[PDB]
Amino acid sequence: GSSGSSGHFQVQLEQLRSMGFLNREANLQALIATGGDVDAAVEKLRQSSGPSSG
Repeated sequence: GSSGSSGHFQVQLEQLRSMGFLNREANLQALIATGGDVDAAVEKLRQSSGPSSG
């Protein structure tokens, strides 16, 4: 980090954000479940996200 608060799942969120995961709220929870792991989260986020919903 270079001058700026230290978030929990920032970097991890960053990527997600790019992927189109504009659901930090969900991403977080997921990230929490996994423990920060993004790849894993994704695998979850994807699953969680029903067939066209959100």
